[PDB]
Amino acid sequence: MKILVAVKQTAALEEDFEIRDGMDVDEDFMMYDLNEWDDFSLEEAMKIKESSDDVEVVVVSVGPDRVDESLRKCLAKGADRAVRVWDDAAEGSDAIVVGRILTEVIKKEAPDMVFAGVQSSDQAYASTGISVASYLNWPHAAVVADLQYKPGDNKAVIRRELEGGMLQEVEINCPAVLTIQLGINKPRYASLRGIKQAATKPIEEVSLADIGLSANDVGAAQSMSRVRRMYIP
Amino acid sequence: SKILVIAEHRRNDLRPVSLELIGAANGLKKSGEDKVVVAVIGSQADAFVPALSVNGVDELVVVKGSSIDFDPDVFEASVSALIAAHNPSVVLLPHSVDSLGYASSLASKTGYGFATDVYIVEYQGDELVATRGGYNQKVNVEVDFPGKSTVVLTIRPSVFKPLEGAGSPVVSNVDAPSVQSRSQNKDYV
Amino acid sequence: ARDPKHDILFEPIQIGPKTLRNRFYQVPHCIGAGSDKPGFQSAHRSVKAEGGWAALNTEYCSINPESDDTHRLSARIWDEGDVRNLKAMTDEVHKYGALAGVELWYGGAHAPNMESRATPRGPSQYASEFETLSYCKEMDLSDIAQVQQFYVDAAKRSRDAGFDIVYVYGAHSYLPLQFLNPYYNKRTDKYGGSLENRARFWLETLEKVKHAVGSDCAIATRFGVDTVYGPGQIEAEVDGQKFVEMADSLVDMWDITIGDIAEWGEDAGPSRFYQQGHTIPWVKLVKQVSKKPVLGVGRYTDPEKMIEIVTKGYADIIGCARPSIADPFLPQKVEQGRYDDIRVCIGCNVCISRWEIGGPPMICTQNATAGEEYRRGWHPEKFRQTKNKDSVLIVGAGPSGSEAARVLMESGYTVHLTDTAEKIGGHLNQVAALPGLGEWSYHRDYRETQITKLLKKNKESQLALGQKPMTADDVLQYGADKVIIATGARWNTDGTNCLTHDPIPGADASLPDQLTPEQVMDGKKKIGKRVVILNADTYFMAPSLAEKLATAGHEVTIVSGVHLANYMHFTLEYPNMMRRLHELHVEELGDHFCSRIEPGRMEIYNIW
Ligand SMILES: *c1c(C)c(C)cc2c1nc1c(=O)[nH]c(=O)nc-1n2C[C@H](O)[C@H](O)[C@H](O)COP(=O)(O)O
Ligand SMILES: Nc1ncnc2c1ncn2[C@@H]1O[C@H](COP(=O)(O)O)[C@@H](O)[C@H]1O
Ligand code: SF4
Repeated sequence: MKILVAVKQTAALEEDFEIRDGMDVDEDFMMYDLNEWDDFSLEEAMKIKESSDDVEVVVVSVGPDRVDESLRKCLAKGADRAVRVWDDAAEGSDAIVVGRILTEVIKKEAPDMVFAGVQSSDQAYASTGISVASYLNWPHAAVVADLQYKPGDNKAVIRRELEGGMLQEVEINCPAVLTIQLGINKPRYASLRGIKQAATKPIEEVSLADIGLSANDVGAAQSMSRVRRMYIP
Repeated sequence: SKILVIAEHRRNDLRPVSLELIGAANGLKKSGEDKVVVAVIGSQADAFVPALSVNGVDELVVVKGSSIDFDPDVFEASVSALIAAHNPSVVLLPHSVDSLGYASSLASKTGYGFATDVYIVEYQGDELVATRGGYNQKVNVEVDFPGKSTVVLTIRPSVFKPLEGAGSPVVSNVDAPSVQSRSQNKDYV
Repeated sequence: ARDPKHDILFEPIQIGPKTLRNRFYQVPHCIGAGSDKPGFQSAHRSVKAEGGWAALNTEYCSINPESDDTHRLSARIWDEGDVRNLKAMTDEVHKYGALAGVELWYGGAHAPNMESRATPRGPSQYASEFETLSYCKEMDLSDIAQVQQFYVDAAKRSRDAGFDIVYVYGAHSYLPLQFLNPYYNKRTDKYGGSLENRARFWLETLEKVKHAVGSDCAIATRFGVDTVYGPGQIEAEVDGQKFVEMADSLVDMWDITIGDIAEWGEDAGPSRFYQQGHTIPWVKLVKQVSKKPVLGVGRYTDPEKMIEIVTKGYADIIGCARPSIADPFLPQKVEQGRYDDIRVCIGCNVCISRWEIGGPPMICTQNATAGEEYRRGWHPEKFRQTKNKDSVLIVGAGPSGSEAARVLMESGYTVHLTDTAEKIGGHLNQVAALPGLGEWSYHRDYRETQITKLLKKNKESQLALGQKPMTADDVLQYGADKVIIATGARWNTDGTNCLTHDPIPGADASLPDQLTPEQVMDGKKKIGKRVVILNADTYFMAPSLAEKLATAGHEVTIVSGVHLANYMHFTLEYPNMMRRLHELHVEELGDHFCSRIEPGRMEIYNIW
């Protein structure tokens, strides 16, 4: 049995960043970290893994050499393996292109549950998980604030956290892509002796060819909008 | 041509942001022959006719599905089903937890233009320009939709000012694709 | 970026023959240094120099052994040994390019003179309402000339010494003010009675001082324009303004305060009864008659509040004391717009506690290098960074362990800070919830703010709140190279005290009618109509709880086996604390300990 959790390394600016071209911000003002939501994901999954007696948690990430940083932090926070899918041509894939790239990892990996966060801390698309769900053709729900799933159920029961705080219960056919919302659990923290032992683990590197894609599949050329400008308002 | 609006309700009630979107849509029409269609979805979605029968609405499409309240499978299907068959230039949705649940899938399958939590929009020529936030909302981020004949938008609520008054929409009915949701609402809490 | 509304703050100003680079001014204040700790004196002001305050001053400075403040320590400028030791500081304020003032003091019968044994002179014979055993001699007219020459003398030696600023210190009810104020001044000759009699002494003195170093040093005075005592002492709208009026041509700068010496708590406002700007209503009134530069403290740490009082023409400059001890760098932080890096003085007045006890050095509750800059050579904003990869576990993120991490991480280490609480601050968190102490939060507030900031800069480093209390197994298996346990202390449960050092039989606060100040403070446990606080603690706990419960309308008796609130006498809090417990009809039984507790009943005894 296997739950795959889709994680992202986001950016956070410093004060006072400057725009670059006028198409982005300068790269020196940037600081990379594990998107905040994903910490709630990874946990839900470790929750499940520890609720039973045998569940691979595996985190996957799309992006460059930096990301490693985050996936290791996942290792330490509980994951069993961590995979990074990249190629330079992936530059600027937008949230739907990410879905697709994830999806093809998701197939090779063939999990029984796919977890995404509800939105990124940086671009707040709030698209990437559901996109993976269309492309996969799985049952989805967005905005999950409670999971009851035991391993190898055909069936789970979630609760959406609606606007203003009112919940809604859902019964969802599994395997299903779910976007996890904040407050869902209390994500652990890594001991040093923990962080130390996750240094020694491999990050598996996955190439576009490994997943039946190509340059012509990805990057902003394929994307669903196009950047016109970025400006401090 | 046409702009599509998908209104949103929950426990018998129409949500405000539905009038906002109608306001937005009208706001962004490029000439006064262009029509706004509005769509409400629900096994009792007709209860809503009165309140969506207001100013700017040129059509109100009622779609009855399985569920009383929001369901993604049903919605998804329902909308691409509205888009297929009115061919709009833009679709608006609220950026609402209901929408997170299927806005994106719609875009994944078709390649329409898509952007969410939009809080500026704007024609420039015939180019559609929507503005987003970047970096936890530290910049503004302008995007466009090259060669996209349909664009899908989720719109930040409590931005676009509504229209006042009544209205005279052609009402029609149509059934939602009899497809079994792979989920089931039980109770609120 | 510097918000440009604060630019106003970096505009020079003219003070007589002298020029202040900017608006940030450290008024005279003690530190436990004087002329006696020339290391400590120099360093601690010179960092504020380097920190970019404009002018720095020595604490109140004695012009003559017949104003000796022992057991307190003041500064002195009696002889050429003093001019040595104080120059250390001037050179040192100089090399960073602000100014050095020195505050010329004689305090008459308020100076007990326990070292110099000499006899103190005043306008009229009295005995200090503060050192109540210490009486003055009435000066005749020859006494008026010899003491005035004193300042002259002392003003000369101040220039040799390298001061750019000299004061005729007339606040906190010392000599010149004692003349002015009818409370003290019972003279019927030409130095007394008429407003221009009263101020002759000072008026004279000012002139003499000008004449003396006037062309090389700006003469400022500090003056206590209202006594906040009302009729019978100085009132700003009575004698205050007028005096300003009669002096104004002499002064290069006013330096304003309100209060006397016996309860200068009113100048140095506790955050427990005063906010920022407190003084202003009486500060203001001075500009409305002065044509000269005017500054006037008031726990001004916020640059917003700072710009208000200038752009509303209530001061010209910014006078600080405490806040400059908290953060010697507060200006260059404001200049650098680094708003979040600013260490906010909490108004706890511990800093005035030491000096007020007579002898020890100042210490400070935000600024732990205060007092520590010469002798330990800790700089408040520079740290030795580590030359290893070493890591630290810290258990508990209260004052102690949170500074622990702040400093370490600033030192470059790799740190994991963990606590069972949900937020940074250990017991400060209730403390700040006690009535009045809401501005003592600031001390975790600053920590929370910097650790957060420090974590983005160390990548391994980690904050973890809401954790399971650590066990020694978690700890040994944690993998820190080093461990700091910072786990706290709790109120005693069992009537264990400083008198007996053993438990009071029938004390235990798992019983229903028996509380600790945690249980009172958590607010859960239920509290009976009649309350008795059994107090062995000389500091704030007791009174404060008393306040709380009274205001919640219980009936309150403090049983005290120690002098209540003694510490408080020393932070300047005590007057307004007592008045306050009166006002809320709080009953005090002193000199009274307890020998057994029973349900609804305790046995108490007089200790004499
Ligand atoms: C000693 C102590 C530590 C305190 C903090 C204040 C103080 C001290 N000694 C003083 C003395 O030598 N002469 C003098 O004129 N003032 C002295 N002060 C008081 C200080 O100058 C301020 O008037 C008050 O602290 C109020 O202002 P603020 O600190 O809120 O800004
Ligand atoms: N490039 C990516 N690789 C793996 N997960 C991603 C990626 N981009 C977005 N996500 C996921 O999408 C979740 C929701 O983010 P979003 O739709 O971008 O706001 C993030 O937690 C991740 O779960
Ligand atoms: S001891 Fe307290 S009041 Fe004094 S300077 Fe320090 S923080 Fe401020």
